[PDB]
Amino acid sequence: PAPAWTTFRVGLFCGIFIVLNITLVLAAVFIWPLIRIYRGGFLLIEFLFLLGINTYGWRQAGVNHVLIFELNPRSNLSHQHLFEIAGFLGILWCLSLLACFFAPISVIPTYVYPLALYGFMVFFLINPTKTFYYKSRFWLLKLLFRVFTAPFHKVGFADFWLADQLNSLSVILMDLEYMICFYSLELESGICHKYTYGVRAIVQCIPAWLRFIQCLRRYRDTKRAFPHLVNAGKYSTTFFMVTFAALYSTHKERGHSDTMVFFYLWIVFYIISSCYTLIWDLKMDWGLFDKNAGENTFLREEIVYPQKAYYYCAIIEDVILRFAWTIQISITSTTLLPHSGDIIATVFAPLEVFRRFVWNFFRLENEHLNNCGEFRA
Amino acid sequence: PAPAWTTFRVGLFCGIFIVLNITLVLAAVFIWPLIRIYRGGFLLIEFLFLLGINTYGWRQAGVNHVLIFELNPRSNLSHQHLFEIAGFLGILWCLSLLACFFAPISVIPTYVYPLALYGFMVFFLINPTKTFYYKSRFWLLKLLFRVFTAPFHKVGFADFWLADQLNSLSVILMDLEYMICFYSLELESGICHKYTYGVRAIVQCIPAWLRFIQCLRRYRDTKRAFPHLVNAGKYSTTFFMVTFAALYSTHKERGHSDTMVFFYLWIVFYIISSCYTLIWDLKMDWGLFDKNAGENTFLREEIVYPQKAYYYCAIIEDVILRFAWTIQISITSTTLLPHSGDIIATVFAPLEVFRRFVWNFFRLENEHLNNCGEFRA
Ligand SMILES: CCCCC/C=C\C/C=C\CCCCCCCC(=O)O[C@H](COC(=O)CCCCCCCCCCCCCCC)COP(=O)([O-])OCC[N+](C)(C)C
Ligand SMILES: CCCCC/C=C\C/C=C\CCCCCCCC(=O)O[C@H](COC(=O)CCCCCCCCCCCCCCC)COP(=O)([O-])OCC[N+](C)(C)C
Ligand SMILES: CC(C)CCC[C@@H](C)[C@H]1CC[C@H]2[C@@H]3CC=C4C[C@@H](O)CC[C@]4(C)[C@H]3CC[C@]12C
Ligand SMILES: CC(C)CCC[C@@H](C)[C@H]1CC[C@H]2[C@@H]3CC=C4C[C@@H](O)CC[C@]4(C)[C@H]3CC[C@]12C
Repeated sequence: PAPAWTTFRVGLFCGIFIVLNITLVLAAVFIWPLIRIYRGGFLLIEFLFLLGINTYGWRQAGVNHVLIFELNPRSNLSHQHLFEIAGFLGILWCLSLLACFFAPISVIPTYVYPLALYGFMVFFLINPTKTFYYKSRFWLLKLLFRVFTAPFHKVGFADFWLADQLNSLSVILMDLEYMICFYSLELESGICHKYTYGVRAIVQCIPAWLRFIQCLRRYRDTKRAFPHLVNAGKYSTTFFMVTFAALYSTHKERGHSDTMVFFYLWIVFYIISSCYTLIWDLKMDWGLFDKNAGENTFLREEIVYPQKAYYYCAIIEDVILRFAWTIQISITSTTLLPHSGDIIATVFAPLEVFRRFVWNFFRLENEHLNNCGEFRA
Repeated sequence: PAPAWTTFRVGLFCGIFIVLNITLVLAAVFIWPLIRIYRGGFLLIEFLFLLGINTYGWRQAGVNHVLIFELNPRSNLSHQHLFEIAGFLGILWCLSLLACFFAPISVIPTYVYPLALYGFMVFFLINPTKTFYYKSRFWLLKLLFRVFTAPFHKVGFADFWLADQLNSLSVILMDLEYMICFYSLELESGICHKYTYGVRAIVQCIPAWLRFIQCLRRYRDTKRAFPHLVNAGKYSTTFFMVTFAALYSTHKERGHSDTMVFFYLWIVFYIISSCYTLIWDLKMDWGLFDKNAGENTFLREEIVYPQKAYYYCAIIEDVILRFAWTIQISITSTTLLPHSGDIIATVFAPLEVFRRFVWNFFRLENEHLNNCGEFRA
């Protein structure tokens, strides 16, 4: 059981966060792209909350997520701790947004509030002192370093899972790159969003690149072509989508008679990527639609979770949100729809986070039931 | 141990209450005497919070408050439950005050909000359904009924303790009387606050009358003059103070050439009442300044609380706040200081509540250590 003080802190943070959200909504209804700046922080807070929910559900369902992630049996971060961290970060995020909205102090400008929020987040993650979740934070930092140096390090379940999360959090990297461009040029006024370039596509594909190189490393280590090269192609579909969209946009800016062929290539490879990722998540990562399953239709014969309706709704939402996520990657990597691109990305990113949350649920359950990832011996 | 959900609710209520207080302060810095209307609710919430703290401290110190109050051992109200109730009531109070400040709904008039808040509080206290700590609420209702009908019922420790709480919460009754007068006449400008009447003075003396009649009944039952008649005189001192203050102000309104005589008599009786109450609290209720104590100076021989500095600070604060409370009674019951009387009473009432909180601490401690109250055989 979590400490009573931990529960009190979680409740206090949740209440303050709720009232801060209400105040922000009231201020909204009653110089900087604040939406893009704060999208990353909001997505991180939502991901932390959904991670706490994932931990609670795994504990309730009996899934041995601790063993899969190779976490210390003696000390395990509770879902309440994740909720507390998410609530505190959300409170700080809301306070920064309110300060931007109202500008309480004339001497203090607006950019310093988001700058301090993100800087405090980074410092808290890498806080040298052993004060607030130091063990878990150091483990997460090691995992992040391993994931980024994917080819050099052997791929474990934790590395692959974190790389998948990054794939679901590419919006943060996109927003950071856009902010860098805005500072470099804007601060034509809208040159950054008016024109798309290759480095933007590279930043979009970075998570997929990490996953693809991890798959190549796993193929080299295990020498099994089917389990790993197919996943590598699944991740390469994303690169093909991104570069084809970028070419289509570039030739839209200046027609070379190849705009239409690039449009067709982008559409076909977008459909291919959506189908590939959806099928991999539905069959390989989840294990559903198993032949052995006779009691549960379209599911696997053993289902740890209580309701099959959970699995069915997960399938439907996974399909819809996979198509939505590929659409969002296309919109964010390249201009495409300029006027509504930012709005589409903002609406879609939380949906992608929720989809990855459900996917984490079901993938961890399947891995507990069967060694789908083959990480274990 | 309190339920985890109870702790989460306590934290959520505390956070919402804190943010609502911040919003109220910011609105204040940026027809109805709202101060008088809401002082009673604020004092009630503060008393509930301090009572929860008292219960926690009694549990920590080993004081058998359950046995002293003759409460059911199996079923008890944890300090966390009191904190939750206080937080919810404070949230409702803050929402009502904010609604009054902003008048969010044009159709709804201002007077509805405080009326709705107080009606909801009363209904919650007298809720017939078996919900929201129904057993404790019924016990409290029975205790209040017995306390008000003091002479007819034999005095127990709980009755005397609740009567003392009422003595420390006479400001609520004073505010209710002032509101009744305001509705009767105002709804001459400021007629009620400009002048004082005998009914106001009588209302000021209601808790003291209850305590005095309880002491008389205890004297009749026990037949011991010293333990009860001395306390009866202690409670008569406040009657004399209030009566002489009212008489002096009445003579000030209509000169009789004896106003100075009444002023001197009121001052003398105020000093008498302050000294009587302070001496009774320090020597009898707390049992300090005992000759038996060899290792403790100015304190009783046996102390359960970890620090004697607590006892010394309690002595000092009681000394100051008894005079402060007598001044508050004199100012509120009468028109002694019409210009600043309301502010003085508003500042002093929380101080009186805090004094009663410390007094509850030490009185329960002394009763557990020694049967000073003589309520046990
Ligand atoms: C694109 C931008 C960045 C995207 C987001 C990046 C990273 C976050 C993603 C995942 C975090 C890990 C979630 C848990 C997964 C394993 C299951 C589990 O629940 O295991 C947890 C692992 O706890 C964790 O790892 C910590 C959870 C996350 C805490 C968040 C820290 C603050 C971050 C601030 C923002 C940072 C970025 C700056 C702002 C831009 C069990 O904890 P333990 O203490 O037993 O850990 C093991 C420790 N031993 C082995 C020594 C005992
Ligand atoms: C102007 C007048 C304002 C209203 C009156 C003032 C104060 C009311 C609050 C508290 C006084 C009683 C404190 C007793 C302490 C004993 C030690 C202990 O803490 O032990 C607790 C006492 O619990 C209580 O009785 C409840 C304490 C109060 C809880 C809050 C209820 C709502 C109050 C709302 C007031 C609304 C007023 C509106 C304006 C008029 C043990 O709990 P149990 O569950 O064993 O209770 C006994 C139940 N058996 C016997 C069946 C086991
Ligand atoms: C609104 C629709 C489209 C979204 C898809 C349905 C959502 C609500 C479903 C998909 C998977 C479901 C989760 C699957 C497993 C668990 C673990 C269990 O111990 C508690 C419920 C919980 C946490 C479920 C909550 C509901 C859930 C998140
Ligand atoms: C006004 C100045 C000079 C003195 C103020 C002293 C106050 C703050 C002192 C007087 C009695 C003290 C309390 C006495 C007993 C306890 C119980 C213990 O388990 C926790 C601390 C607690 C609750 C103390 C907190 C501090 C306290 C309330």
